[PDB]
Amino acid sequence: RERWEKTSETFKNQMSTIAGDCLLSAAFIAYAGYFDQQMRQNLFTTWSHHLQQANIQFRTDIARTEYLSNADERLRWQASSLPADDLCTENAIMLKR
Amino acid sequence: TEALYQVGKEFTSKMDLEKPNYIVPDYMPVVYDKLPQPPSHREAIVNSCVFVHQTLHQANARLAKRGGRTMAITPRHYLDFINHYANLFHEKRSELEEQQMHLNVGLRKIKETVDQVEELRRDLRIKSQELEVKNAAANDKLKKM
Amino acid sequence: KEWIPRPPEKYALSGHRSPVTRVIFHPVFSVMVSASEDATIKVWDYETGDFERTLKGHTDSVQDISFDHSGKLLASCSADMTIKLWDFQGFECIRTMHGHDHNVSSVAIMPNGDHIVSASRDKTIKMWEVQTGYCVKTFTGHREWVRMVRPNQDGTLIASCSNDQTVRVWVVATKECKAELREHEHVVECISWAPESSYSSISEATGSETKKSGKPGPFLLSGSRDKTIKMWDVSTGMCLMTLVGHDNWVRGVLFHSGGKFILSCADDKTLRVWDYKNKRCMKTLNAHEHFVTSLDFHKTAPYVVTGSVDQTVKVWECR
Repeated sequence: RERWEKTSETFKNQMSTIAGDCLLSAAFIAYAGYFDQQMRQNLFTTWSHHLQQANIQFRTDIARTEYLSNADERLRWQASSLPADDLCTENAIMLKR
Repeated sequence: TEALYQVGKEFTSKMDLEKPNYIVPDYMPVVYDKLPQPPSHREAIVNSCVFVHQTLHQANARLAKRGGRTMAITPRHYLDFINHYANLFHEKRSELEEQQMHLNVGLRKIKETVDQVEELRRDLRIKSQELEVKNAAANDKLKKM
Repeated sequence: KEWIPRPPEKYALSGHRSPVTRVIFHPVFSVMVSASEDATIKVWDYETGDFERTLKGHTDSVQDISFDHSGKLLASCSADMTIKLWDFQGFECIRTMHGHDHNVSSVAIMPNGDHIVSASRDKTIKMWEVQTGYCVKTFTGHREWVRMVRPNQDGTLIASCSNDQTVRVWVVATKECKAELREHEHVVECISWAPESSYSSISEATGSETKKSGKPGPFLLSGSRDKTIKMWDVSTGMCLMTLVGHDNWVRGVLFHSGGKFILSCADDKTLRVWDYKNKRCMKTLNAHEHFVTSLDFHKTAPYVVTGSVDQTVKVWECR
């Protein structure tokens, strides 16, 4: 009941950052596929700064891989000999969405 | 840039993208030159979407200057970006409502549980009070002997 | 027209997992919409009684829903402290509207088709913009939970009922309680106004005298938990007749499309059709095995829809 109450009170805050979080996630899936990890971060960083300068709320604490997939999918992917790498995790996400 | 903005406005009209308490920054990173001077939250979102598309063009030019292999950036990429934006927004919002619905019901069951627990306290004392008078009357009558 | 529900039913739709809170008729399409307490809005085809789709965007129990004049937009209010606007073409939530603290009770769209009103436990009524979503003005003066709120037929006059035993009529331009009515024995729950088809029928049914303009004045009706239905004059503020005979609390009241009879629902597990003209028709119809929550009357079709606590929505023929 303590955990549920804590998540319930923060529900309003979570709904506020959906537009910002989805915009970053959508761009990563559509655009950052071809580039390496060095510039996938650079493209993400530039987009994040623009959102900050535009006063658009977005969650800077959660990872994109965590946001776009659940643990069950990640566990199932690891069962399919997917390397346990962030870039490999991102690639699997783009192969699904 | 105008073509990208109009595509963003038309495709994202279905999504909410409305913040009544939106605060306009003093230095708005204006990408679309015809954006209204006091832009709304929806207009700001589309402006960011256009900026994202133009970011890739700068990124690809950086590789070409460095001599790396580049891939063409086409409007189909922009269409994929807005398609993903529409799908992700609906998915993330829908899950949040379903999750909060289940949590709201769960807390409601808990607060009804504690209420019935308090009801058992009143039931217990009534049972205890009835027991005390029952044995006291039983002892008194059994002693009329 | 002498449309009257009959004891035989046509369809008993039961798809909700939680008690149904309100039922409405689509203005143009053959669509019947029901709102329940499971945060889901279900859409039915009353002609054939087939479940069509559900709108599960809400978080907590949905309280009241309303359409517009064109039947294009659906406004919803729930206990999640928000007002949701639905686009009926594609059936998606297009604008979520916040504020108006605590459980929101009722919501309605004025025939202007541009502004929305709402009522909640916070003892106030808020007026919104459908286009933008910003509450320009707020109505204050109710000292308790405002239950049910309806506008007029031209978006100028608004009546609100509350637990404070007062039914206050508000004005769009002046934002003042033109008429305050504090005379009900117990809590007022449901209110509805009078269409133009019934203004003439009131004059000789009550003996009311026409004013200098000759127009009988706006009319009000309020249903309360005191098992009494009382119809009121907005222009003056005095009673004309009190309808008594409900066994339990009344929950929904509205006028017949022909403006001749009275149809109402109450917690007496039965629907009562009453005549105010001569007190001749006192038809009592058993509707549900449990408490009956709300009802509606189709503008032209001879159909009536009732919602109840038993997770079942029923449609009756009119004859």
